[PDB]
Amino acid sequence: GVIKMAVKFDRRAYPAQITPKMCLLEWCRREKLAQPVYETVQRPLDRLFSSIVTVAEQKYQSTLWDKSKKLAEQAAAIVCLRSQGLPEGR
RNA sequence: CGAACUUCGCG
RNA sequence: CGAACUUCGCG
Repeated sequence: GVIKMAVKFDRRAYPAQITPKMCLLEWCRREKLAQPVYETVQRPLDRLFSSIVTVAEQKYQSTLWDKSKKLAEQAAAIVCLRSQGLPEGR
């Protein structure tokens, strides 16, 4: 049901002002698809986060956990872009 | 985490 | 929408 990859967003790997979430939003626009929908969840252990992104009725999620909601969403966008072999920026 | 606040970038 | 920046409140 969900496509997963072991990915973590590291801002240092991307030029300033460029993000996987932005790239995905732009790709959906060009492909005339909806708009990504993110469902984010919290861990009571280390106060860790994960996110499931829905694009073209398919769900994507990293196998890894992140320090914040925003970082988890970026990881989910990476899974979506990368699993499709899409640019994702840098 | 959320909200407010300026700056920046794409629609 | 998204990024950086401070502030507030709660957590």
